[PDB]
Amino acid sequence: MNPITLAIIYFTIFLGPVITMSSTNLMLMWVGLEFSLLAIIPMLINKKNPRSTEAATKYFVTQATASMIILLAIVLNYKQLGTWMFQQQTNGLILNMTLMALSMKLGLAPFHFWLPEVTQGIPLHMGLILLTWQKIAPLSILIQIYPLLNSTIILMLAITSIFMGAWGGLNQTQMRKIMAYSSIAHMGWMLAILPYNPSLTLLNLMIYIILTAPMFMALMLNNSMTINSISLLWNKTPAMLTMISLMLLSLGGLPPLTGFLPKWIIITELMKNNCLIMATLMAMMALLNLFFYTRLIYSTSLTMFPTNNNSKMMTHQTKTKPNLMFSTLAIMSTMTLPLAPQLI
Amino acid sequence: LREHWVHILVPAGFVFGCYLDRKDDEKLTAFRNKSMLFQRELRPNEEVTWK
Amino acid sequence: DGPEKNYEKTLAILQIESEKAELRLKEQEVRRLMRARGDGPWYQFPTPEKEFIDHSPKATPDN
Amino acid sequence: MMNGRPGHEPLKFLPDEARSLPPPKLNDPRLVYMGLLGYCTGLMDNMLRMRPVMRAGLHRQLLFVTSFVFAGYFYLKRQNYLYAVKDHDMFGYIKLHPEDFPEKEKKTYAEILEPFHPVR
Amino acid sequence: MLKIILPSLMLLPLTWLSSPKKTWTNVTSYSFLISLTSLTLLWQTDENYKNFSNMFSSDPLSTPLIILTAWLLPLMLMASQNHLKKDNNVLQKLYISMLISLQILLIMTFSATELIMFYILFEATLIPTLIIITRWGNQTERLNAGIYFLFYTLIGSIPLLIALILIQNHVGTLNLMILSFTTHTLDASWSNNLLWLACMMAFLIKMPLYGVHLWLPKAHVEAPIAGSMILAAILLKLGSYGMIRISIILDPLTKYMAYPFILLSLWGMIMTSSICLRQTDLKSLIAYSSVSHMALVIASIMIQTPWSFMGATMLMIAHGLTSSLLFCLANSNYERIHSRTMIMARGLQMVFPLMATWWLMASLANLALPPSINLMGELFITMSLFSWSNFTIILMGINIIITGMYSMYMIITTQRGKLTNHMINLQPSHTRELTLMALHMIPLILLTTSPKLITGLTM
Amino acid sequence: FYVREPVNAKPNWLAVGLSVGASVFMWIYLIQTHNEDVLEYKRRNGL
Amino acid sequence: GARQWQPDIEWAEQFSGAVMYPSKETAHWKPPPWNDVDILKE
Amino acid sequence: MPSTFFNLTMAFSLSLLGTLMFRSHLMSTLLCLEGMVLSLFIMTSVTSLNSNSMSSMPIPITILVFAACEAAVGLALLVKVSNTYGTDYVQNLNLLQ
Amino acid sequence: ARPEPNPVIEGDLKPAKHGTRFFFWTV
Amino acid sequence: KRFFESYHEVPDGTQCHRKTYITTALGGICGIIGSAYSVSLNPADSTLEAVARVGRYTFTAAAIGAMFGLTTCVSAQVREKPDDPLNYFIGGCAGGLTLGARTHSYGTAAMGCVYMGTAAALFKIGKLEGWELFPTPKV
Amino acid sequence: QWQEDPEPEDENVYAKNPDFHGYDSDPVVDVWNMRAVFFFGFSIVLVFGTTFVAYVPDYRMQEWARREAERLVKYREVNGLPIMESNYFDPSKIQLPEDD
Amino acid sequence: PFLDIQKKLGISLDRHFMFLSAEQPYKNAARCHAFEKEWIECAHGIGGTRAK
Ligand SMILES: CCCCCCCCCCCCCCCCCC(=O)OC[C@H](COP(=O)(O)OCCN)OC(=O)CCCCCCCCCCCCCCCCC
Repeated sequence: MNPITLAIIYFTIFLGPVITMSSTNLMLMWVGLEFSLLAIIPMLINKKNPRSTEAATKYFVTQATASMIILLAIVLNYKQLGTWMFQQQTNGLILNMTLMALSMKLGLAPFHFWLPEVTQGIPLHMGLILLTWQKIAPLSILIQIYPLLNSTIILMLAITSIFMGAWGGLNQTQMRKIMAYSSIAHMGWMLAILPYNPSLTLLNLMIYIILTAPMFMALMLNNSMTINSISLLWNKTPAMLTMISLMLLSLGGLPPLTGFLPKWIIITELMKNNCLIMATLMAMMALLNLFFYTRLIYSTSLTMFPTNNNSKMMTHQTKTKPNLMFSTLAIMSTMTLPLAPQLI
Repeated sequence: LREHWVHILVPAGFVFGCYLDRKDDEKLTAFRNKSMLFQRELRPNEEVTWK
Repeated sequence: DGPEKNYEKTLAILQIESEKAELRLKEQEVRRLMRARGDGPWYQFPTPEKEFIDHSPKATPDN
Repeated sequence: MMNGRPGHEPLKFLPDEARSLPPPKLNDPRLVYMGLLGYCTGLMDNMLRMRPVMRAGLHRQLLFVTSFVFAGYFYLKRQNYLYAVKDHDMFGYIKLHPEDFPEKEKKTYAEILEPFHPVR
Repeated sequence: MLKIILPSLMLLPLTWLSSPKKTWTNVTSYSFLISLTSLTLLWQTDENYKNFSNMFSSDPLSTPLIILTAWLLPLMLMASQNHLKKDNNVLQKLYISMLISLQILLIMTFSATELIMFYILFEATLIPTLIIITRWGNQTERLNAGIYFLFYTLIGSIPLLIALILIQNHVGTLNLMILSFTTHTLDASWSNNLLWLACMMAFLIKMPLYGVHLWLPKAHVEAPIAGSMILAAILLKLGSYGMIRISIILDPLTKYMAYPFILLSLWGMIMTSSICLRQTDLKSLIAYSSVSHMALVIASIMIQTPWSFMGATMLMIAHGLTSSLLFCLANSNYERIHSRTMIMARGLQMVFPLMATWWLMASLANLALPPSINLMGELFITMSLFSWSNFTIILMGINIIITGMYSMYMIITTQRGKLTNHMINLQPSHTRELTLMALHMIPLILLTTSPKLITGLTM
Repeated sequence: FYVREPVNAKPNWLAVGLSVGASVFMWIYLIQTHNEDVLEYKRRNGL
Repeated sequence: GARQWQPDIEWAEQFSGAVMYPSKETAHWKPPPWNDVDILKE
Repeated sequence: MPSTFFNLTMAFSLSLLGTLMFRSHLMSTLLCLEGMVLSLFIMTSVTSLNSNSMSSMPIPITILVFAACEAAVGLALLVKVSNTYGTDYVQNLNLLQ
Repeated sequence: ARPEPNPVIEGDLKPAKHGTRFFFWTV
Repeated sequence: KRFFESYHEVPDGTQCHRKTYITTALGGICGIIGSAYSVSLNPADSTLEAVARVGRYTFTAAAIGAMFGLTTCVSAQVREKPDDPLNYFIGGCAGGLTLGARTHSYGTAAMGCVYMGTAAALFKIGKLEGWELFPTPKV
Repeated sequence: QWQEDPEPEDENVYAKNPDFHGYDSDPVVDVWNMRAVFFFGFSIVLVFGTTFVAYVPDYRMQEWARREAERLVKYREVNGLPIMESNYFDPSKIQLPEDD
Repeated sequence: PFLDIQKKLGISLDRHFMFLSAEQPYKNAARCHAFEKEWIECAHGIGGTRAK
C-alpha cells in the first residue's frame, strides 16, 4: 500500500469510531459508522485471495443494510420529534430498529453469521481490528441510548449470542473462527447489562480487548490459524505456552484470573436488578465456552502434539519477537483480579 | 549475604508476615479496651491494655 | 498477648462489616429510588441544550 | 450512573475536588501489587523474547516496575475519588429524602419470637 | 495468618531462584518449618475464634486443616521427587511451585472469613490440580480425567456463585461471622428449597456423593501421586469445610431437604464400599474407599448433631492422613511394579519387610481399629445416624463389614501370599519412601493420643 | 560470535537513557506529587 | 522408565478437518487451504 | 404528508425485503440497496421541507454523499468478484463455509 | 411555570466510608 | 395476546380444554418459527419437501404442546392439587415423550422427559413464587 | 512410521551409589537431602511441635470449666440452689407474646 | 456523549443544530419554534426520568 493510502485508510478507520463517540447529533454518529464501513473494506482484501473478496462482499452488504436501517431510525425520529437524536418520548419501534441494526454491525445473536465468516477470510491482524476497534463504535451508540432501549430484546439477543457463540465454538477448529465465536459470546454479556448498568459494558469490553488483543498477536506470532498449528507452539516458541494457557482460561470465566470479574459483576448487577432467571442460564452455558477453550489448552499446552522435522529449521533461525504490548496486555489481563474494586 | 540470599527468602517472609499481623492489630484497635467483658480501668503507668 | 486482644479485635471487625453491610443495602434502595424518581444526581438523563435555542427576534411574528 | 451529576467535569481525569481526599500512600498494598504486576510483565517479556529472564534489561525491569506504579498512584487517586463521590451522593440522598430511608427500631430478642426448629 | 501464608508465597521465589541440584531440599526443608509456624494457630486458650484480621480467620474447624494443608506440601514434595526427577529442571520447578500454590490457596480457603473469598479461592484450586493431573499424568486418559474434574466442579460452582451473591443482597454481607450472628432463616418455599440445593450442591460434588462421584475414581487413577494425595487429603475436604460454614444459613430447610442426600450417601456408602471388594486397580480401590468414607461425612454434616459434626471433623482429618498414606504406598508398588494391577506383586512382605508394616497400620487405620481417631470418628457419626433413625445402623452396619473386607484384601493380595516369580526385580526401599510414610503415620499416632484438637466446632 | 551478527550485541545506549532516565523522571514527579498531595489534603481539610 | 503418554499422530488427527464433530454431510467438508488461497480457476 | 410518509416508509421496507432476499446477481442487491437511500433521502428532504427546518437540509445531502461512496465501495467489491469468478452470482460466494 | 431543578447534595468529600465495599477487599 | 395469558388466569387443573388449546398453539407457533429457521438455513430440495418439514416440525411441536397441556391439567385434576410443580413435571414429562416418539427414539424420550419436565416444573414454581423474567431495570 | 524414542529403561540407582537414600542420583545431594529432611521432618516438627501442642494451656477452656463447675457446684449446693436450674435465660427477662 | 471531546475542547460542531428551535438560517424560525422551546427550557436541570 502506498504508505499515503495506508495513512488515509487508517485515519478513516480511526476517525470512524472517534466521530461516532464524540458527536451527539445522531447523524454525525451515523457517518462515523459509515466511514468505519468504508475504511475497513480495503484492508480486508489486502492479500486479494479468492476467500478475501468473499469476505469483504459479505461484510460490506451486512454492514451496509444495517447502516441504512440505523439511518432510517434517525430519519423517523426526525419526524416524531424535530430533534436529530433519540429522546424519552421516542416511539419504541424506533429504538428497537436501532438495536437490531446495531446488533448486526456488532454481530450479536441471530445476526451472528457474517462475523464468523469474515473473521475466517481476513488476516489475523485485520481480524483484531474487525473484532475490537469496530465494536467500540456501535457500542458507543448503544451505551448512549441505554436509558431508552428495551430490556426484553437486549436480553434475548444477549442470551442467544451466548448460546450461539458457545455452541458454534465447540465444533470449530479454525482459530480465527473460534475467536469470532468467542467475540459473539462476550459481546452478548456486554449487551446484557447495557440496559441496567452501562458502565459495566465498558468493563466487559475493555477486558475483552485486553484479553483478545494478546490472544491474537499470540496466534500470529506463529501465524497459526489451526489448533494443530498452535499445538506445535511448544517447539516454535515455548514461553508463550504458559500465558496462552492462562489468557484462554481467562477469556472463559474461571475464578483466580481477571476474566471472572466481568462475568461476576455482570451477574451481581443482574441479580441486584432481579434477573436471576436470565443471569443463571447465561452463566451456565458460559461454562460451555471454557470447554472449547480448555480443549485448545489440551492441544497447545497440557499435551505435546507431534511436530514435523522442518520445525527444527525454524527454531534455528532467531524468532522475530512479539511486541511489548503482548506482555503488558497479557499480565494486566491474566492477573489483575486482586485489583477489581478499582476497576469497576 | 552471598550464596545465602536464597535461604533468607522464606525466613524474611515470616518477619514481614509478623510485621503485618501486628499491624492489622493496630488498625482494628477500636474497642481497644472498650469491650464489656474486659473493660478494666487503666492501671497506673500502662498506656493501653492490649497492643 | 491475650484473650482481650482477639475479643476486642473481633468486635472491631464486626463493626466494620456490620456498617459496610448496612450501607451496601441502603445503596440498593437509594439507587432504586433515584432511577424511578429521577430526583437525585444519579440517573439524570440528558435533554437538549437550552443554550442552543434561539429566543432572538425571528423573521416572522409569533416565532 | 454517576455521570450527569451536577458539576461533572466533561472530560477531566480527577476533578480538583479530589484534592480533599487523602493521597494514596505510595506503599499502599495495591500500588505495591501493581509494582509486582509490573515486574512480572518485565520478566515475562524477557522470557517470551528468550533473554536471560532476570539478568536482562535491568533498565527495562525498572521502566516496568516504575511505569505500572506511576500509573497506579494516579489511577487509584481517581478511583478513590469516584468511590468518595459515591458516598457524598449516596449519603446526601438518604437525608434529602429522609422519609424513604427511615430509621427502624429493632425489638430486643426478648420481644421478637423467631420460631425454633428442633434438630432431634 | 500471614505467616502461614506469606512465608509460603516466598517458597515460590525459592523454588525458582534456587540451584537445580539444591531446589528440592530448600523447598522441602523450609515448608516443614512453615508447618511449625502453622502449629501456633492451635494455641486457643479460650473459646472465642481467632479473627486474625478482616479477611483472614481461623476457628476450630479450619485450624485442624490449615495445619494438615501445610504438612502435606512437605510430604507431597517428597513423594514426587522420584517421578519428576526425570524432568528438564524447569518442569520440576513448575511442579514444585504448583504444589506450593495449592496449600497457599488451600490454606487461605480454609482460613477465609468471606464465603465468596472461599468461592474464588475454592474454584482456583482446580487450576493447580488440573495442571498436576493433566500435564504429568502417566495414562492416555488424563485429558479425559481432567475434563471430568473441571466440569463436575464447575457446573456445581456457578450455582453457588449465584446463591452467595443472592444471600449478600438478601442479608447484605457474606462475612461468616456476621452471617452467623444474624437472622437468616429460609422460609421453606419452593424457591428456597432450590437455594439450599444451589449452596450445598457445589460442596456435595467435590465431596463425592454417590450420584456425582465418578469424577474422583477417574481423577486419582491417572493423577500423579502428589495430585492424588492432594485430592484425597485436602481437595475433597474443601467440600466438607464448605458445607459446615454454609449451612449456618439455610438453617430451617436442611431439616427436611437433606433426606435425599442422606439416603443417597448411606446406600452409596454400601455400594462404593462393595465395588472396592472386586476392583483390580489398587488406586481404584483406595479411591472408592475414599468415596465411601466420605459418604459418611456428608451424612453427618446433614444430620447436624453436635456429635456428627466433630465425628466429621475427626474422620476428615484422620481419613485424609490415612488415604494419602494408602495412595503413597500404592505409588511405591506402582513405580517398581510399573502396573496398577492388584493381582500382580503378591508377597511383597517377603521382599519389602517394613513397607508391609506401614501397609498393615494404614489398613488398620482404613478399617476402624479402636485406639485410632479413625474409629472415634465413625463411632460418633454412627451414633448420631442411629439417633436420626435406629434403622441407620443396618446400612452403616453393612459398610463396616465390607470396609473390613476390602481393607484386609488390599493387605492379603498385595502384601502376603507367595512372591511373584520374577517381575522386574524389585529394588529395595528408599529411605524417602519409608519416611514419606512415617511422616503420614507418626502424626496419626500423635493425634490419636489427644483427639480434642481435631474435634470440631461443635465440641 | 555469529555468522550473522546479533543486532543487539552492544547496547542501544539511547534505549538505556530513555528507559533509565524516564523512570527517574517518573519517581521524582510521583514522590513530588505525594508530599505535595499530602499537603493539599492537610490544608484543604483541618490538617 | 515412564512415558506419560504424549499424544500420538492419531490423537492429533481428529483436530484436523474443518469441523471437530463432523456431521454426516459436514464430514465432507475439507480443511481450508493453509495459505488462505484456493485452487479454483477457469 | 402523513399519508405519503407511509408510502415512502413501505418503499424502504419493500427495498428492505429486497436486500434481505437475494436472488442470483449481486448487482441487483446493490441496486436495491440504493433504492433505500433514495427513499431515506426523499423522506428526510420531505419532513425537513414541511418543518421549514432549513438548518437540517445539510443532512439530506450528506446522506447522499456518504451513500454514493458507500455504493462506490460496493461496486468495486462487485467488479472484484466477477474478476475472480466472472459471473457475479451470490451463488459462488461460499468458500468461507 | 417550569419544574424545579433537582436538589443539590451538598458538602465536601470525605474519604469513602469503610472503603470500597467490594467482595472482602478490605481496601 | 389477551388469549395466551388466559391460560394463567383460570386456576390450574380447571378448564383443561382452554389450557390444551393454548398450549397447543404455542407449541405450533414455535413449530412454525422453528421450521422457518430450519428452512431458511439448511434449505430443502423442493418446495414441497420444505412444506412437509414445516408441517412435521409444526405438528411435532403442536403435539408436545398438547400433551403438556393435557397431562398437566389432568394430573392436577385427578390429583386434585392445583398448585404443584409435580403436575407440570408430569406434563413436561409427557411432552418430552411425544417429542421422543415423533423422533422415533427412546433415548430422546429420556433426556426429553427429564429436561423438558424439569423446565416446565420450574415454570410452575416461577409463577407460584412470582419470579420475574426479562425484568425492567429497577436497580 | 513416525520418529520417536525407544523406551527409556529405569536405572538401578542402587547399582552405583549403593547408599542411595531415594532423593537424588549423585550421592552428596542425597545425603544432604535426607540429613535435612529427617531433621526438619522428624527432629524439630514431630518433637518440638508435639512439645508445643502438648503445652497449649486449657485448650478451648475445658481446663477452666472443670473448676468453674466445681465452685458453682460448691456454691449452688451449699446455698441450696438447684445445681442446673431448668431455665437459663430468666423467665422474667422474656416478654412472651402475650395473647397467644 | 460517550466521549465528550466537544464540550472539553469548547468546540460546538455538532450541537448548534439538533433541534427545530436552533438557529435557522436568516432567522427563519421553523414551525413549532415556540413549543420546543417551552419543552426544553422546561426539561433543563430536570433529568429525563422526570422530563417524561
Ligand atoms: C491462583 C493460582 C493460579 C494457578 C497458578 C499455578 C499455575 C500457573 C499457570 C500454569 C499454566 C501452564 C501449565 C503448563 C505449562 C507448561 C510449561 C512447559 O511446558 O515448559 C516450557 C516453558 C517455557 O520454557 P522456557 O522457560 O523457555 O525454558 C524451558 C525450555 N524447555 O517453561 C515455563 O513456562 C516456565 C515458566 C512457567 C510459569 C511459572 C509459573 C509458576 C507458578 C505460578 C503460581 C502462582 C501462584 C499464585 C498464588 C496466588 C494466591 C493468592
